[PDB]
Amino acid sequence: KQFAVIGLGRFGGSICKELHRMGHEVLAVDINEEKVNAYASYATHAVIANATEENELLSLGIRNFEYVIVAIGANIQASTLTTLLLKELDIPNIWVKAQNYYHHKVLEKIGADRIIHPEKDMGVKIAQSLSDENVLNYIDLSDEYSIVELRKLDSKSIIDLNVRAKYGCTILAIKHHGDICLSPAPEDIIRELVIMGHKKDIKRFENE
Amino acid sequence: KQFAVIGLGRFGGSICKELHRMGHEVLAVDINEEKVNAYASYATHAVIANATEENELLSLGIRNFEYVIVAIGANIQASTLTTLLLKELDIPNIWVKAQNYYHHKVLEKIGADRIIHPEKDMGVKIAQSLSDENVLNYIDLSDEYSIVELRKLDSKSIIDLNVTILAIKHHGDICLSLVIMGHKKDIKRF
Amino acid sequence: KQFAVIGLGRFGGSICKELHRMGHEVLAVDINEEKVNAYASYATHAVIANATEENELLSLGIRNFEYVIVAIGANIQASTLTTLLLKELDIPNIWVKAQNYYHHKVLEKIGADRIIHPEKDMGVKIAQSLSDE
Amino acid sequence: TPPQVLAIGFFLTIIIGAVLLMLPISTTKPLSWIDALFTAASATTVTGLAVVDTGTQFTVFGQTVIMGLIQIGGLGFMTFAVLIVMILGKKIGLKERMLVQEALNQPTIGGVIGLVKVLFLFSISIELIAALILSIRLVPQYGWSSGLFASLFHAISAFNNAGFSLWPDNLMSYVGDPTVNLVITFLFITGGIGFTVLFDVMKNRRFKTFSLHTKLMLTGTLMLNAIAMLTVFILEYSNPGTLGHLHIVDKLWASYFQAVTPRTAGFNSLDFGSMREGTIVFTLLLMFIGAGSASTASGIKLTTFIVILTSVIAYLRGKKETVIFRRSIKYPIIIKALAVSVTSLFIVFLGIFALTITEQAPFLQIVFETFSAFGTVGLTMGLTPELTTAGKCIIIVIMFIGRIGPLTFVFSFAKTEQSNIRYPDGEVFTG
Amino acid sequence: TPPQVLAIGFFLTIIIGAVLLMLPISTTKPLSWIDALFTAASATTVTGLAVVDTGTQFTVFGQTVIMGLIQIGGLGFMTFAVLIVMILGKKIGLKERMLVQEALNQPTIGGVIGLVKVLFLFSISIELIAALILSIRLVPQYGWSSGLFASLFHAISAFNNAGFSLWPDNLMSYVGDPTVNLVITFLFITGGIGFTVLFDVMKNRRFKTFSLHTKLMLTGTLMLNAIAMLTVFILEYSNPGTLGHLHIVDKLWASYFQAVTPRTAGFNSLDFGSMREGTIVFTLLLMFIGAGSASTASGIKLTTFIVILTSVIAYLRGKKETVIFRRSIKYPIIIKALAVSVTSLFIVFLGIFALTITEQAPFLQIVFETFSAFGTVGLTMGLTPELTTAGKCIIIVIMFIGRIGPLTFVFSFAKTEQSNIRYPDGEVFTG
Ligand SMILES: Nc1ncnc2c1ncn2[C@@H]1O[C@H](COP(=O)(O)OP(=O)(O)OP(=O)(O)O)[C@@H](O)[C@H]1O
Ligand SMILES: Nc1ncnc2c1ncn2[C@@H]1O[C@H](COP(=O)(O)OP(=O)(O)OP(=O)(O)O)[C@@H](O)[C@H]1O
Ligand SMILES: Nc1ncnc2c1ncn2[C@@H]1O[C@H](COP(=O)(O)OP(=O)(O)OP(=O)(O)O)[C@@H](O)[C@H]1O
Ligand SMILES: [K+]
Ligand SMILES: [K+]
Ligand code: NA
Ligand code: NA
Repeated sequence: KQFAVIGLGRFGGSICKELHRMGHEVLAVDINEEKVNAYASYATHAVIANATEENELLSLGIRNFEYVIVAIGANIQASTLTTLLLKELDIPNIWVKAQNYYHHKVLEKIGADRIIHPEKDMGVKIAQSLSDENVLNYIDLSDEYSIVELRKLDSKSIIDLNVRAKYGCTILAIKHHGDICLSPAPEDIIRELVIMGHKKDIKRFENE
Repeated sequence: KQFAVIGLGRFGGSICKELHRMGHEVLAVDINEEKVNAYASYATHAVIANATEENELLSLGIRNFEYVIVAIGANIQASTLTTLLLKELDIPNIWVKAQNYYHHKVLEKIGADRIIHPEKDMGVKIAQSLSDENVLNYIDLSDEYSIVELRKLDSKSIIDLNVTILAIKHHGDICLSLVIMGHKKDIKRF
Repeated sequence: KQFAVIGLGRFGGSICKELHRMGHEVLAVDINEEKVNAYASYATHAVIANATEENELLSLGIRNFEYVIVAIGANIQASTLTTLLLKELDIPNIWVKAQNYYHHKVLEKIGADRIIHPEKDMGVKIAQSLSDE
Repeated sequence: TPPQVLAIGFFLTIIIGAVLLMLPISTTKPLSWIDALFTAASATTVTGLAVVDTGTQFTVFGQTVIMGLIQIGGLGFMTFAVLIVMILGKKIGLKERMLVQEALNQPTIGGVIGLVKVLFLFSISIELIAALILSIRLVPQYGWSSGLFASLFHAISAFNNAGFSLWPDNLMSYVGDPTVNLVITFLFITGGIGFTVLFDVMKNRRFKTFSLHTKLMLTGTLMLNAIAMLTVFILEYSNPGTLGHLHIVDKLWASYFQAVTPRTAGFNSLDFGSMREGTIVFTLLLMFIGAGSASTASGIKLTTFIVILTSVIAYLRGKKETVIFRRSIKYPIIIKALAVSVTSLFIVFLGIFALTITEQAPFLQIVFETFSAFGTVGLTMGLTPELTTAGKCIIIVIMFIGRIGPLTFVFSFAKTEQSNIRYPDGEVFTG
Repeated sequence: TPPQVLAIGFFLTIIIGAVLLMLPISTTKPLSWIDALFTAASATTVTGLAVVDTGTQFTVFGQTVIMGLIQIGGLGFMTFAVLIVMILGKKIGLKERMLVQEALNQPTIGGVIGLVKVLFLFSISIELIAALILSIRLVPQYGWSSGLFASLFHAISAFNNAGFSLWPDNLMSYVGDPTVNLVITFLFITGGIGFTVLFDVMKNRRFKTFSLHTKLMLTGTLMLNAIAMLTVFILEYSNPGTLGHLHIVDKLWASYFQAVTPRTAGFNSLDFGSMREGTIVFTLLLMFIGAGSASTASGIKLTTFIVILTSVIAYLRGKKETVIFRRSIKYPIIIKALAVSVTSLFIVFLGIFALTITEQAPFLQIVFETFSAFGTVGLTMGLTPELTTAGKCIIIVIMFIGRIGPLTFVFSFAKTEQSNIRYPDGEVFTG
């Protein structure tokens, strides 16, 4: 697996550092010299290049990468022309960071395999946490079912609450001072919690 | 025939590539390094120079070219001073890309052999196509006669209509003796 | 004698070319690289320097010149600090190009030996020609 | 002045060492003023050129003074000055820290005192271990008093890239011995690779984490030694004087030893006087190039040679930048490497020119001697014992400038004044 | 390809000249394939190294072929190609004009065809006048048929910096003659100063109006000749072999002649084989440096030597820019001069290395021969007649690369691809 990350910003630079940490060959490309110097130690290869130029793109041997990540999300012209070149160069997987809804529509027309909205996805997740302070983190399995990680419940056993059949949600795990429990069979003492269930049913539990 | 093209834009770069394709010696001059690098393969010689400087103009041997094309149409000062230098250097043919009407007037005073309005000429031709969707392309022979290339006419013989029809295109096949030549008013009647 | 012309503009460059044509040793100083290259052939010595810095002024041997002409006439700060340095360096003759009336007064205070108004003086001669044509 | 302190301090160590060697206690036979000055200079510059035999001319005390001069010269004058200051309780100031940066050729003063602590601790440790490894071999041959001192002397001599030997034949009796060949070669390869390189491979232990300088030295040394070993073996295979009447196993040892000793230790196992001129010509280039930049070796460093060579190759291929290991090399690095190379070549040319005037010797020996002295290598073709007093004085100057570095030597007597004025561009054809 | 046309065209002139010299008409004694190829290469590269005596081996027709090869090589292949094209009525195109710019090492194509017209007209004019001046002296000694041809041969040989001589002793019988000394020295000093320099002094006639390149060549040549003349006179004053048994008036002539002939004519009046090694060492540096950039002389040009030397001195004094004659010298000039100097030194090193392997000759003669061949000087210490066939082949390659220039030769077989990508800066210590 050889990965190319084009554009070293907050999003693109984070991908380079994480992939390099996992032990992958990463080519970091950016048009700004200061960015490339900073990430020269966090990538296998770091090049100062303009990704909108076909000659510079071919000078990098970009055809040797299965995955190319275009992490340019504030320059629509630079973002769309880069992915147009990569599609012309027959890159199998092209993942692009989109700016707005109109940028997303263009990238879908010119063939971006995956389109990413980092700030928009995080903003929705943060806004869910603001609305319900109990909700610490959640993953949306579907449009009606989700897994949500959450003093009345304190000193209460699992068998004490019968939300298993009434509310209809299964308690996946409970965190006890840095200790996790898998398949918690009642009764276990709850001390001042991961639950899977229907989205409406989960809200019922938070009420009581 | 040795041609010099000064200024490598959409218009100047198109002239360099077309002349080079036809097999001509083209000198491509531009003040921007990135432009010169791009067209270095589409010209016999490509130089990064300021055409408003006489010393740089003489360093190129510009006197050896019969035709010089000044394709700078957004910098009036750079365009007019370049052609003033070329006229002083006794270049036989100087063709200049003009920006507006006032730029055209200045270039006529300082002796430009031919003045070109690329966008203005195309805009008039496009606007003719917009007005009449039937009109695909046309050449104006005069101010009253022109050749215009164009379901009622379908399945109709030439002798069926008693309206000169220069040629008709049949699925990529052309016939000599829908292209029609006639008076401008008469063409609109058809 | 030796002349130093600081600031190669329309007025400063015209002094260098005329003095160099007459066969005089002229030092041309300008903070702009393009100006110095253009006047390299029209001066005995052409240097890219900032005249407001004393160290750069001493690097040129400015004390060797009897006449120094400050031909900066649009930058009052650069013009007045240059002639302040030259007055400190005990230059016998300092001729400065003034911008307006207030610039003229400042230069007269800080010891400019002669103050020149090229555009203002020509504008009066042209106006006289227009009135009586 | 930091360059001035380096020159003044290094020059004093030559005079102090010369006085000690000229004492009746440190010598067995009468010693001339020039020979004592030459031997001290050859030791503090860690060159190894020997007018008189070290084993016979000097006594045990004299050889101990030689070890002190070798150790002081190998690690540098400022390395010991900081340690003495540190032990006396005095803290290193900003002015003193700038001297250490200049002495170690460091671009920044960041952690330069910590580098001195590491390199000295590493130096004494590796020499002590190497002495023990040499002791087991050298004890049955010379007993205990002589055997232990011989191993200690050669371990210090090898690590510092000195080439001094107590035996009359410098290591020529250990051609086939793997222990002496492996230990001594390992000493001056690591001693000359560079202190910064060793420190980098100590903390970091994966190649991709090494700095650009460390990667250049490790790959450059391996490639340069491999090319040298092949050249010596092929050219000298059928030479009766050297490498001819030897077994294939001994041929590989001698070829390997004579490929790494020019940079810049100066030990030998074959007679360079009987080698073919083709091998000598390649050795001239070999010992003009040195080893790591901040180390016990001298000459133009291996990185200086690579930086210039890559810069030229980049120009010949139309490239606008010098790139090694996917890193661009800036103009200040290029100009410094060119200043080092041009000044070094000019000094060698003057030494060859001066020696031809002074002495009536074959030209090849004069050229070999000057390159050997300037690189502080110490290899000889037989000219050093035959040098006249004027010739010895020239070699002393060449050895001194070679060790201190031509740039630092010039910076000592050249004053730099900063001028902010520029000049219009001039055109000149340099074809 | 412009560099490729220069190499291909120059190589063909060697083969064509070799065939003509190997014909029975152009020779008196049987001539080997290698000697014919060597003589043709030595003439078209305008070097002057002579395996066989020109006066005896070749006939008048053969010597006429030598003059043609000397004239073609001295002015360059492209100089005559343009003239032939111009006479045939064909106009010079842009592609052809670019070849002339490459051949003349010109930065711009501005007025490069006019330069060719001037330099050829100047060349034939000055040689014809010089032949007439030499004719009055050389007619009473050799009659009319031989005397006129001898003067014409030497005038063409001198102006083109060839060093070919019809007499067995190359100009050794005219040591005290002022006419031969003045005319011949004036021919190769002006022939090698540079065509652009001569053109500049023709139109402009005041020193302050000269370009930077012209001022460097005029002042550099005067200073370099003055230093060389003093060195030869002082070192060779008491040498019995050369300059010893001569009058003071003849000593000054011979010292002056031997100071300017290494750059790069190759005539002699004294025997370089009997000179002291100190004078030979200085001559090595003298003929490694050449003369004007666009001229009939070779080697690294005098401006290349000055640009590098001034750039190093500027660095050693802390200055951030290289300034000569109140003009700053840009980085592209510095890097090109470095590429010229490094590639030239590497080629000379290979030639010395190759010659030592091939031939059993004293090292000084091998070094002198390689520097003489690469600079296309032609001075010998006695090695050229003793070269083996393999040794002659090496010299032919060295002479060919020296005349064409190491940069143009490398550009012939090196393809340049433009990449706009840059790399992060890397740090490396080049002390
Ligand atoms: N043509 C280009 N080729 C390569 N890199 C480019 C190009 N144009 C911009 N970049 C770089 O891509 C990076 C990301 O672009 P930019 O900062 O505009 O986006 P962003 O959406 O604000 O980024 P982020 O939110 O990840 O910080 C920047 O470091 C920028 O310099
Ligand atoms: N002084 C100059 N000398 C040479 N080239 C110049 C100069 N000034 C501008 N150019 C170049 O001329 C080209 C065309 O100029 P410009 O972009 O201003 O005109 P334009 O009318 O917008 O062009 P086009 O419509 O053909 O794209 C550009 O590539 C520009 O860099
Ligand atoms: N500090 C300085 N040192 C040297 N030269 C300077 C300095 N500041 C400005 N100059 C130069 O002085 C010249 C004249 O200055 P400027 O153009 O502001 O004046 P001006 O009144 O417009 O002149 P002019 O009418 O003569 O064209 C310019 O070439 C400018 O670059
Ligand atoms: K040594
Ligand atoms: K010659
Ligand atoms: Na963002
Ligand atoms: Na346009």
